[PDB]
Formats: sequence, C-alpha cells, structure tokens
Amino acid sequence: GVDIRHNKDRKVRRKEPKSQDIYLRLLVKLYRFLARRTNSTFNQVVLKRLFMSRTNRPPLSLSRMIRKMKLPGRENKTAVVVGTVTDDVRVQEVPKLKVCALRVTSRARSRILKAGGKILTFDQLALDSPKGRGTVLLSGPRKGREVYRHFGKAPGTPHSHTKPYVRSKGRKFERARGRRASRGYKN
Amino acid sequence: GVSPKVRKVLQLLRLRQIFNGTFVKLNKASINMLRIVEPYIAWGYPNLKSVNELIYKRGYGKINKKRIALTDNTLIARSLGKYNIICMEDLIHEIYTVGKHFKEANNFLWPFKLSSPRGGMKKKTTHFVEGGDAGNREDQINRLIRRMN
Amino acid sequence: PSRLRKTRKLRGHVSHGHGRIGKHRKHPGGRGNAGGMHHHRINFDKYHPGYFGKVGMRHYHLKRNQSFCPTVNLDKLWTLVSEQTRVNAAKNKTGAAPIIDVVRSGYYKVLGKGKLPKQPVIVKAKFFSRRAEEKIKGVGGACVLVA
Amino acid sequence: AALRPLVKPKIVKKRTKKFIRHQSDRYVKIKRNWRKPRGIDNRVRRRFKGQILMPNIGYGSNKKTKHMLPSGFRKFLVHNVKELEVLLMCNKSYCAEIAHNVSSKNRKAIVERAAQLAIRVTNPNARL
Amino acid sequence: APSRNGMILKPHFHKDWQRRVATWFNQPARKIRRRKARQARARRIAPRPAAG
Amino acid sequence: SAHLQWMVVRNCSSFLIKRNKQTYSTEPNNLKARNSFRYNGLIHRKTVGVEPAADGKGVVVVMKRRSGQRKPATSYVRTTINKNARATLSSIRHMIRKNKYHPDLRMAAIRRASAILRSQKPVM
Amino acid sequence: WRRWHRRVNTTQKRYAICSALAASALPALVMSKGHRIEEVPELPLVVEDKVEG
RNA sequence: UGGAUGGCGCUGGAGCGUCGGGCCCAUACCCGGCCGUCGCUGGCAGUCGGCAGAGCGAGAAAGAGAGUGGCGCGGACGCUACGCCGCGACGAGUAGGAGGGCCGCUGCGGUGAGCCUUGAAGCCUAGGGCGCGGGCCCGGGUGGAGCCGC
RNA sequence: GACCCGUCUUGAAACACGGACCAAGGAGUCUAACACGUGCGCGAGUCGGGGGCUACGAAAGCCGCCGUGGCGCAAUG
RNA sequence: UUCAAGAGGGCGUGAAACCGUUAAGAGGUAAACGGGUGGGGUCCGCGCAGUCCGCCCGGAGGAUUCAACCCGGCGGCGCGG
Ligand SMILES: [Mg+2]
Ligand SMILES: [Mg+2]
Ligand SMILES: [Mg+2]
Ligand SMILES: [Mg+2]
Ligand SMILES: [Mg+2]
Ligand SMILES: [Mg+2]
Ligand SMILES: [Mg+2]
Ligand SMILES: [Mg+2]
Ligand SMILES: [Mg+2]
Ligand SMILES: [Mg+2]
Ligand SMILES: [Mg+2]
Ligand SMILES: [Mg+2]
Ligand SMILES: [Mg+2]
Ligand SMILES: [Mg+2]
Ligand SMILES: [Mg+2]
Ligand SMILES: [Mg+2]
Ligand SMILES: [Mg+2]
Ligand SMILES: [Mg+2]
Ligand SMILES: [Mg+2]
Ligand SMILES: [Mg+2]
Ligand SMILES: [Mg+2]
Ligand SMILES: [Mg+2]
Ligand SMILES: [Mg+2]
Ligand SMILES: [Mg+2]
Ligand SMILES: [Mg+2]
Ligand SMILES: [Mg+2]
Ligand SMILES: [Mg+2]
Ligand SMILES: [Mg+2]
Ligand SMILES: [Mg+2]
Repeated sequence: GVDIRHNKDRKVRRKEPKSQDIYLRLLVKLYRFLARRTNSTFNQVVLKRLFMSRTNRPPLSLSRMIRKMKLPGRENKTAVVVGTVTDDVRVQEVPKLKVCALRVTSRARSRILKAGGKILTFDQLALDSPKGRGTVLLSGPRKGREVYRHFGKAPGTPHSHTKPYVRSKGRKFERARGRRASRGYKN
Repeated sequence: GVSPKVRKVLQLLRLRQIFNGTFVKLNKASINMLRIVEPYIAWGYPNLKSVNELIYKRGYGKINKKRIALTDNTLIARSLGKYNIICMEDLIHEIYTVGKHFKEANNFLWPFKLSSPRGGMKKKTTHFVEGGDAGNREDQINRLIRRMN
Repeated sequence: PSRLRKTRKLRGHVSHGHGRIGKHRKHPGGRGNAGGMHHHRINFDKYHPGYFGKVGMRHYHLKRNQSFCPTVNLDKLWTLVSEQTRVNAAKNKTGAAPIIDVVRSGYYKVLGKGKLPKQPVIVKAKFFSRRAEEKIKGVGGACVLVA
Repeated sequence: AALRPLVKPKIVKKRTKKFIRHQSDRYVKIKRNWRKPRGIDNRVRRRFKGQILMPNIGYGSNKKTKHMLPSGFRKFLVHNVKELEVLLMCNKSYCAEIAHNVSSKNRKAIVERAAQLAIRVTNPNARL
Repeated sequence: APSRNGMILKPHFHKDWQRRVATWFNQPARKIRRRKARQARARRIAPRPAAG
Repeated sequence: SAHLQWMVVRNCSSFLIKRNKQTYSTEPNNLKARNSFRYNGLIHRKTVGVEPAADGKGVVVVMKRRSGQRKPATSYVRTTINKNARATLSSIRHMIRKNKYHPDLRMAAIRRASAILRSQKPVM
Repeated sequence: WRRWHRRVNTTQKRYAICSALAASALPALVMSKGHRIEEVPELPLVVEDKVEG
C-alpha cells in the first residue's frame, strides 16, 4: 500500500505516425537509426517532426526563407524544412538557394531552377550531411490558422478580442445589445 | 486515514509505505518537523553497527530513477566522483560523522525496505514513555533494528 | 462503418453511456433555442453577445449589383501581365511604359498595401485611393481613370 | 516409441477448472459461458469470501509454455498435401491436425507422405 | 439546449418534408433520352444547321 | 524495388497463410518458409531455392542471375545433383560461399537439403 | 435517401491510375497476386498490331 | 411468547486491578517465481569472413586514429523493424471515458490450381485438448447436398 | 466458507416492487447543417457536384472562350 | 416395395422444457453452489521391457569407387590500377 497517485504516469506524446504510406516509413526507418546512433540533435529533432500531423507541420512560404536567409552570417548554407514550400508572387527578386523539403510546388520548383538553385531530398541530405552541420532549420507559422482566432477568453467579457461563431456577418447579426452602449451594456 | 499536513511531511522525508526508515541529520529546522508526526514514527540515534547492517544488507542505490543494488565500488564512483567518495567506507564515514556532502549521499540512497518486527511491538499508537513504540527512544532503536533489520 | 462506432462496444452495459440517476429522457431543456432570455441566459450573454435587439436602417429592394466592387492591392498588380512584359519594360532604355488593365482582368478599384518596385507604369481603372496614387506618382507613372 | 519433441519442459498451469456464469445451475436458459456480471447488489463483482472467482489477467500463462500440447507440440491445421511441404523445416516443434471434412480416400495418401517427412500427425487412425 | 460554444442555427425542417422528396435516380437515364431525341432530330433535317 | 515491395507484400499477398496464432509462406523459392525480409524470394536480385528432383531421386537447385531481371523466362537457372551425402552439401557450401552469393542462407540451405536426403530414403 | 454514392477528386483518380500502372511491370507484384507467370519472356508484353485483325 | 457476559459453564477463577515471560493469524511487510501495463523517448540495419583475423559496461569532457623527417578450404541461433531482447518501479474501483480484440453473425469485391455423395451444413455426446477469457479445434454417432479460411 | 438474482436508493437477503418454466424474435438508426481533432491530393488558389461529347455498363473517361458560380485572398461605419 | 420406413398419406431435418422405462451411485437440518483432497465409474494410452541423432576406434562385408589430368557446357567478381 503506497499513496502514489497514478494520474499522469503515461506520457501522451507521439511515438510513431498514423500514416500508412511507405515513402514516409522508409525515411523514418533511416532516422530512427540515425537518432539512436549518432550524438547530434538534428536527427532527434527531425525525427520528432516526421510524426506530427499536417496541421502541425505547416507550409513555409518562400519569403520567410529569403527573410530568414538574408541574415548576415548564413551564407552558403542549406535549409531544412520538414513541412512544405509554396510559391509566392509578391516577390520579384529571388536569389539562388539550397532547399531540403518534402513537397515543392510546381511554380516555385521552376522558380528556383531558373534562378540556378538546388532542391535536395531527405536521402540526399543523408548522403550529404549525416550529423547535422551547416544546415539552417526552419518551420512555418504554427499559430497562423483562422481557428486560433476563435479561442481564448470568451467574448462578452471585458478586455477580450475574440471572433464568435456567426452564420453570416451583417448589420443585424450580433451588433445590438452587448456591444452598443445604449442597449444594456458593453464588453 | 491520514492528515493532509502530515502526509506532505511523510512525502518530504520520502516515507511512502509502512515500515520505511531513513537517516536524518538534526537541527532546529528538522526537529520541529519531526515533532508534528510523533504518532506515526519511532525515531532514535543509531549505533555504529546498525549502519553497517543497513548498508551492506538492505542498501540499494538510485541510478537514473531506478533501483540498482550495490555490488561494487564503481556503482558509487559514477554518481559520487565529484565529492571524493569512491567506495562504501567513505560513505559510511560521511553518514556516521556527517560531512559536508551528506545531501548527495542521502538523496542517492533509496528508502530502505525493512521487514516485519520479530516478537512483536508493544502497542503501536501511544508513546514510548507510557509503554508504546512511537516517540523518541534515544538508544533503544538498536533494539528495533536488531529485531527488524 | 457500424463496426467503428461506440454503441457496438456498449452492448452489455445497462445504461448505454447516459447514466442511471438522470436518464436520457427526450427533451429536458426545451426544444431548440428555447430560453434566450429566461434560463439559458448565460450561454448567450457569454458566447453570443448582441443576439437581442434591433439596430439601424432598413432597405427594402436591395440588389447586390449596384454595390459590386472587387478590389486589388499594388503588391500583385504585376501578376496580371505576363512576365516578359515586365522584363522588356525594365530592359528598354527608351522610356516607354506598359499599360496595365484591371477591368479586363476582373477588378475595378485599386487600393494600396505594399512595397512597389521602381519602374514606370500606367494604370487604367475606375477608382483609386490616396496612398495607392501617391505611390505611383512617387515612383513615376500615372493613374488614368475610365468609366 | 514415438516422435520425440525437441525439449520437454515442465508444464505448470495456474488454474485447471473453468469459469461458469453466476447463477447458471438454477436455470437452463443460462449457459455456462462467461458474462461479466454488472449489478450493484452483487457479491461476485465485489469479491466476497467464498464465492465464484473472476477471470483477471493474472491467470495468464508463461510465454514459453503457451499453447503447448502435453506431448510438447504446437498445433497446425491442414487441409491438403500441399501444405505439408511447409513443415519439412519446422519439424520438431509443431504438429498437424487434419480437418474434419477431408474424406477417407485422401488421408491414406496424406499420412503416408507425412511419414517420410517424419512429421507427427495427431489423428492418424481417424476413419479407417 | 445549447452547450458551451457552438454556432446558433435554424434548420427548416419543422414542416413535413419526407412526403415531398425529389430523388434524382432518373438522371443517367434521361441524359440518354435527350441524346436520342436530339440525334433523331439531327437526322430529320439532314443538311440544316443543328444548333438553331 | 526491395523495401518498397516489402512494405507492400508483408500483409496482403496470396502466398501467405495465417492460422493458429502463426504465419507461414508458400513461395516457390523459400526456405524456412516464414514471412521475413531475408527469406523472401521474389524481391531480391539473388535468390536460393532447393527443391526435390522431379524424378524419385536427386536434388535440384534453382539459382537466379542478374542480367535479365525483368525477363521471367531466362531469369533463373536449375541444376540437378544426384550424388552421395557429403559432396552435395559441399557443393552447396561452395555455391553459396565461394561466389559471395547471398551468404546468409547457407546453413538453412544445407539443413533443408539434408532433410531431402533424409526424406528420400526407403522407409522401414 | 440514404447517401448511397460518393465522389472522389479528379487528381486522385489519376494518381491511382498512375499507381496501378506502375506495378503491372514488376514480376513480383504479379506473381504474388496469384497469376501463373513463371515463363513469360517479357513483362511489359508488347505485341504487334495485327492482333486487331 | 420461554432466553442470553456470544454459548455451555465458570468462586486456590475461565471474576476485578496492576504487570511479566512464552505462543496463535490477514490478501498487511520482507524474500522468490509468473502474467500485464507504464517507464528508461533504453539496445540491435557490425550475419561487415583465406581481398577475411572477430572491438569497445569503463570511476575521471575527447580516435584498439590515418599520413611523417624519427601444410588444410573451415565459422550455431537471429531482424514478420507495426520486429526481437534487457533493466526498474506499480496493479482496488461504481456512473463515466479510451484503446486492443488471430471473438463472433449475415452479405460483396479479391484470393486460396481450397474441401465435398470413399458423405457438406446442422444437431447429439460419461470421447481427447488449447485459450486470462470471448470461443474455437479434433475423434466417435445420426444426417443426405452444398460450405469455410485469409 | 457461503442469505437470490435484475432494479430506483444516503441506505436490499429484506415484511420494497416485476420474475412459474424452455425455443425464436427484441431497443442510440437514417438524412441536412455547423464546430473540433485525424488521414489523403493540389496549393494562392482550389472544386465539375449541374450540363454536354464518345451483359458487367444506371459504371468509368474526357471538355478550359462550359470556371459562370461557391468559399478564400481586406477590413470597418 | 426402395439405396432409406432409423422417410408411413399434416410423411425432410427432429432441438430444449417435459414424461416414460432401463443401468449405476445415494438419501433425518429444503435443494443447489465455491476452495480443497479422497473413493467409485466410464474411457485414452491403439501404453505393459522404453530414447535418437552426430563423430572417432574395432570387428567383419560389398561396389562400379576417390584425388588428380583432359575435353565440352554454364554461371559469378572484375579496382583490366
Ligand atoms: Mg504491493
Ligand atoms: Mg486508480
Ligand atoms: Mg516465532
Ligand atoms: Mg459501467
Ligand atoms: Mg455516455
Ligand atoms: Mg435506465
Ligand atoms: Mg436529480
Ligand atoms: Mg439526447
Ligand atoms: Mg451500492
Ligand atoms: Mg446535457
Ligand atoms: Mg500467508
Ligand atoms: Mg519481488
Ligand atoms: Mg486496477
Ligand atoms: Mg449431458
Ligand atoms: Mg435432397
Ligand atoms: Mg461455517
Ligand atoms: Mg424500479
Ligand atoms: Mg425517480
Ligand atoms: Mg428512502
Ligand atoms: Mg447513488
Ligand atoms: Mg438487491
Ligand atoms: Mg414502483
Ligand atoms: Mg410476481
Ligand atoms: Mg436471438
Ligand atoms: Mg480537418
Ligand atoms: Mg438416410
Ligand atoms: Mg420427420
Ligand atoms: Mg429416460
Ligand atoms: Mg441407486
């Protein structure tokens, strides 16, 4: 008899992916290997990010890669994004790159090869650099979805900016009582 | 049936089961803590022998949140090499005469697992003064380690 | 997928996942949105503020075509005309300027949001905005209206 | 005087009887199959003294002597001759048990073939 | 009986709707009817324009 | 390739069998017959198969070359050994060793053929 | 009026066709499916145009 | 209603008060075996073989480090990576929640060169056994035409 | 050693209720909408659901000067 | 008569409650169960002189009999610096 509460003995983190594809499980079979065997933590980070879902490995646009690569010091340096890379049209001057991502869209792949860039895969990242040296690692915006504008403190509650669920915004959908100052109250 | 302020103490000395024993160094800041649980303990002041017959026999380690026994000096010299404690007889000189490095050899010792006392206690509840087993008993605790150990 | 549900795993339990003291009866709290002002008051005062009341002017035979006005920014104003016209325009030394039509591409009004690269333009539109006009006057180029 | 198993371990088991449903003998419409009783007055679920025991997991068996016949062989279920070429390499551990619907003109040619390969058959004199 | 946070909504089913329900299982056997009554119309007028 | 179709074949083939908490496999060039990555014979470039002679006596050995992989007609090669007990096992230890041809399958490709020689004996 | 039918996207219908044509060329995914292909001389088997006659 | 230190019965007590020694037993505590979950995000793609030579568990951050003038034809098991192996602590549980079910019924695409009037389903059984269990499998009888596994 | 099971109940062996006995049948299903997790494709764009063209097949395949249109890219009064 | 009345004019299959008779084993605290042995029966062992496989020495037997060369065919590695 021992008064240990067994409430949080089981961790609720994720071990292995729920995905049934085989072009992900053949790369997980190579970094399950390179995570227990080598010392460096680049493998132990990319392994953890090959398990998470789609809505937790968000797409990195290309001008956060020109921004996060123009910073002084990071010259001649390849990028690693576990997510995806989509093209942008509100950029007129693209430099040369060296990208290591999963899925590159067919407007930006052709945007970089015209500018003399280079796109690798996660097996040629293994042939090129196993222990994780000379790689700048990125990620996309996590809290960028529109859902995260519904959350938090409930509205009708002072000092709280939060969008409620409305079937259609207009001139008589939720404008009247708790919002004006003459119809009751405001908050 | 335990008082909540008590059970916090008995989980600040790491005494979770019944019949668990530890070594506590003394000061004013830990007598008044060991006063509030006088009905649940029976503490004393041990002799030199009953430290040997607790380290050599019921003495298990604590290596990486596990419970690994003591069959060599190199099991001590991994986790205590930064204190010039490289064997068992230095850990005993530390406990008997309480050296500077007492905390790093008492958080390391897993709580002991004693057995049931042979023969029988007098009566569990009351104080040792009026013929019980609780409370202070300054050098009769080696008559309860030679019985239980 | 009847086989993946919950009630197929509850055959054997008596209450079927809805209690025994207060059973799953038919309609405890009225049908639908009953009690906006009496006894479900807190849910609407905490999650739908301003559900109750009227405001403003009425407008009877309202069409959605007199107020049709899609917009655009100055960021992607170059996306309408293909790439090789912006090139020849940045390449020629003469001082000509490529004409950008918006009405043809399904836009009317020109707003102004972002940075704009420095080469002369001519914009045919139906309206403008004051920032989005002083960015083109500041780069060089005009702003031409059309009915 | 038989086909000896490779190694013959001492089979120990933790319970040799069955489990019967609570109040099975008073009625006939109660079968002798197990159904976990879910009352609130009850005595079995709350483990009184001297009642019918319940099937926890502690009665599980050791992974080394699981599914083992008393002769020391495991079982395998065979229809035709073509599946006995499976067992010519795994021989001294598993045994074959011929199905029911196989008629008695084929078991004459299965058991003979399963005497060359030195494979034990549990029911060799089935029909005759 | 609304819970914590869901959108308000008004379904239009208080009427009896199961009586007037228009199924569409006709559809792949009416595109063939219109295809025949259009090609037999396209062969009645042999050199005329088919599209009006 | 190889690891692609093991991730495909490992559970929905037709040479596969599942009963009595077990697993077997009926490939035409398998030995130990069990579903694993190393004892499958349809995937690799190099495969060892040991079969009984089509006649009453002897042991055939089905190899596989590397040149014509997608041509199932002349991809394999069959030889036939009808000799005594020692030199047959030596000429299989030599076929698998001294060519460096898939050396993992040596002891099991000797055990299975010493069970064919045990098998084709006149029974008492 | 139970919802009988389903619809699937276009560019998944075409990805399944490309992923079913790419596995009618290996002589292992055909044998394991169950056919009898021990002797056929070439797996993308292309024959002349006089079979339509 | 005929009845209660629990009963029979108990006065150098089997009664009252203070206290000694010795002894009995619970699923509690110790030690040992077994199952299972949690945990170390613990360990294995180095089965690298006559082109070889058999490796890192050791108290002290870092290479049995590379370049440098100083006779015989021989060697177990394994690894369905959704796998296998090792070390620790723990396990009560209604309403209620979740996960695994090689448990089960009726039906469809696939597949077993499946079985079947030399006897299928279904019943019966003091016949033989496996599984924690849901349940299944076999032998022996009746029965007479369609059935099952993945 | 051991009171008879289901059930409301703070409290069932109850002087609380339903139950003589066996076989078969028997109770959270079906649409529309919305919210969140999760798997898949394309990606600043996406979607042909309605319409056309060429035994299984009432299926499948196409059309881009058939992308009108829906949601999204820009809010506020 | 028919392969079959163990298919007999509401006739395929023939379930349980239930009753009849036979054989066995019992019986004064209503019967029934759980944990534990013991006795008695039915049955299986197709039990009733109890392992086998390697390798050497020894004893007796016999083949169509080895190592090596010689031609013929196939296959594999080739860093041919
Ligand atoms: Mg315990
Ligand atoms: Mg608990
Ligand atoms: Mg004693
Ligand atoms: Mg429950
Ligand atoms: Mg529920
Ligand atoms: Mg109820
Ligand atoms: Mg109530
Ligand atoms: Mg409800
Ligand atoms: Mg209760
Ligand atoms: Mg509710
Ligand atoms: Mg005990
Ligand atoms: Mg123990
Ligand atoms: Mg529990
Ligand atoms: Mg019976
Ligand atoms: Mg018939
Ligand atoms: Mg009693
Ligand atoms: Mg009631
Ligand atoms: Mg009530
Ligand atoms: Mg009451
Ligand atoms: Mg209650
Ligand atoms: Mg009750
Ligand atoms: Mg009532
Ligand atoms: Mg009644
Ligand atoms: Mg039923
Ligand atoms: Mg989603
Ligand atoms: Mg008959
Ligand atoms: Mg009849
Ligand atoms: Mg009778
Ligand atoms: Mg009798």
